[PDB]
Amino acid sequence: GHMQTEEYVLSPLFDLPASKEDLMQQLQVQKAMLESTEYVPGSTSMKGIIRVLNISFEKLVYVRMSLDDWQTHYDILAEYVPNSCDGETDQFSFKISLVPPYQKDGSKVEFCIRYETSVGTFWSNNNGTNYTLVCQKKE
Repeated sequence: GHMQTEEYVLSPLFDLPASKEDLMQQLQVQKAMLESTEYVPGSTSMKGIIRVLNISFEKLVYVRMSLDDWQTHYDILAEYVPNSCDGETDQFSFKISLVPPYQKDGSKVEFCIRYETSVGTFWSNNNGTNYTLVCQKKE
């Protein structure tokens, strides 16, 4: 959680696991959350890694985005990173649509994770500042 790198990174205005403590404290509520966002070098997309808390083998990690008020959602079924789960938490990744190095006007994209498990559907949804990314590079 919290990939800080001096390179092309998206400008986020939401909550991300800053420390393992902060991670755990939020992960008891909203079990499925994003770790960080990374651009794809040479590809018109961005990839994010979502960390979910293994509470159910039958787990679903759906990434839904909207640049809209949420009248629409692409539903991306995230791809589980093989063997990432070490008993407690799993890691999934997904690719998103185009980003800043290709279109940097503040395109917008708010995504949320729908974690459907045997023990409930955990929505990773926040104060509005969900996974709100403003399509612009760091520097």
